[PDB]
Amino acid sequence: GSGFPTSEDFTPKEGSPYEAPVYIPEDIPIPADFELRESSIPGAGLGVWAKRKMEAGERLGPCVVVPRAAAKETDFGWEQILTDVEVSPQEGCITKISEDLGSEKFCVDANQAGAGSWLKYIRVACSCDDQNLTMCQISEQIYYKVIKDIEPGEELLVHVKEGVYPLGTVPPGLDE
Repeated sequence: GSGFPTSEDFTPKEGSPYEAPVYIPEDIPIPADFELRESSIPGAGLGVWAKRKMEAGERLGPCVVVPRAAAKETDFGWEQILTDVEVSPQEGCITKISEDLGSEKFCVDANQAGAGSWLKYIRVACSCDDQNLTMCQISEQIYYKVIKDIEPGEELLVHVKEGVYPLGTVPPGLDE
């Protein structure tokens, strides 16, 4: 039986009988400014707690760096952001290199660690007095934009939704 050391007869433990404990072997890379942990807070659920503070104008990332023609499902809070031919002229927008935030002149902890799935954990604020959550959609990629300063110990960042995605914060009749 998978999940427990059975030790009954000469039954080969085939097929990789593995089960995920409290600490998952995935271990998704996250920015050091935020901690990912299972902590069910009544009214929200699980989220990534900022162990550090932020001041108004901050944005959580990276989530996804997926361009226009990167095969989007259908809608994530608009209708279809792939409404522009991504020709991408090779006379300007190329970026074959990547600026690394290392020990040169980069006292910024960004574009280093962060698969992106870490940002889908943050949910709607437990209380309407704690509303400080807004979704940002730029360059056809997803970011969580914070409203005002964050104090270490509260994660309120979500795409406001009252159905699935669209009518939550965007007009369901965009561009008429």
